[PDB]
Amino acid sequence: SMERYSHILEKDKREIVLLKSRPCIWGKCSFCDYIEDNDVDQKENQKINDEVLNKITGQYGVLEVINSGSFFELPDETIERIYKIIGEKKIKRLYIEAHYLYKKKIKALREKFKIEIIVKTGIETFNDEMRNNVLNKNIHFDKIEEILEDFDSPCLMVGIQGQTKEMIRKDIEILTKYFDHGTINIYRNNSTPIKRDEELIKWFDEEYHDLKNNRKYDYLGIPTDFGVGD
Ligand SMILES: C[S@@+](CC[C@H](N)C(=O)[O-])C[C@H]1O[C@@H](n2cnc3c(N)ncnc32)[C@H](O)[C@@H]1O
Ligand SMILES: Nc1nc(=O)c2c(CN[C@H]3C=C[C@H](O)[C@H]3O)c[nH]c2[nH]1
Ligand code: SF4
Repeated sequence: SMERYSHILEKDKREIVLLKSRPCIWGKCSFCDYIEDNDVDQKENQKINDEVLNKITGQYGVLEVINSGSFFELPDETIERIYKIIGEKKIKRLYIEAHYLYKKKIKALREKFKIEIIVKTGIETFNDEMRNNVLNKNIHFDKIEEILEDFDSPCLMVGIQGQTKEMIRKDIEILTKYFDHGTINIYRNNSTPIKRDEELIKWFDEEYHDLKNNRKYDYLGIPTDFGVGD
């Protein structure tokens, strides 16, 4: 079965859980097959999720919740249990993920949970045409500062056919200038038709080696590097 509970042991050490949610409200990104873990039956998702949530201890004071979609697609009972656990285990910082289409719901979530929330979002690349015409993310912003109104931490994807060195260089320039957290995901081939560019990945691995050790940004050479998921 799938690993759903682990610890992140570098940089901002924390517990992480990979939970089940109803279908991603977008669900059409050309490269994504994590949504295979979605399920329409929220009562079964809640039962599965509750066994994972029992493992949270708050031992680092920091927790990350991911769920192959956005936080808001979790069962209502899962969300309210996470809220309970935050208070009971004295957790002071929570990471969640939400697609940009949920931007306007973030403020109310922050006000409900009260603690520091780091909201991650799957920008993938700041290049508009690659993001929306190739990766089909449906993420539209006019200025970088618009993202920062509600999101804290862009997930970036590196190493996809159709990218260029210039495109990747600009993404890292933007990440490092504007954002206080972020995630660098080296692309992994999967069941979708979107494929790794091995030459770009080789180049990035050597040219941006100093990124691996940058305290602000999590770096995943393989998607399983947090210890959850297949
Ligand atoms: C649940 S999504 C992000 C949250 C939200 N649904 C969104 O898209 O904005 C998880 C992230 O994993 C990364 N990812 C997906 N497929 C990948 C792959 N094949 N290789 C590397 N990273 C991948 C992407 O950066 C994606 O944003
Ligand atoms: N279904 C499924 N969901 C996943 O999230 C996943 C992962 C790790 N994805 C994480 C890595 C960086 C992002 O923060 C986060 O989305 C590996 N295998 C998986 N399978
Ligand atoms: S990358 Fe995010 S928005 Fe796109 S299908 Fe996957 S979980 Fe849904």
